Amino acid sequence: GSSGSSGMAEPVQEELSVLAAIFCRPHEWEVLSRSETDGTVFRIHTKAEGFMDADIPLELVFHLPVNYPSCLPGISINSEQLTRAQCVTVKEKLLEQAESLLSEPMVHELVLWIQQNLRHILSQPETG
Repeated sequence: GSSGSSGMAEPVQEELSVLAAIFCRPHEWEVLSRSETDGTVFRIHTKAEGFMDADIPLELVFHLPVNYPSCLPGISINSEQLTRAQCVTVKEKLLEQAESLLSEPMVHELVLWIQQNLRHILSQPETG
């Protein structure tokens, strides 16, 4: 067991642990710094089915503030392949979606979401 009793949060906790199962990898699942109330910040690397049966390196950094879910999580998209604009586009979407996924665990979904709707989001020709 553990020393004492630490219950930072019921949902926030389960949502964090439950995730350690999907990845269950020390390389795929990495948490920079996590606190009880001060907040919880972790950066996990994920890979999608690319566009041609290939795996593209994606950087999804989800942050759980003290207001959350009240407040939206801090997402940061960054790919060594994609450009500075593309990465920005991917995020914009994630954030927009998160809104509707408020008061709910959007850290797990957002992932399985972009992993599939990757080529879709990337295919967004803007006027200008």
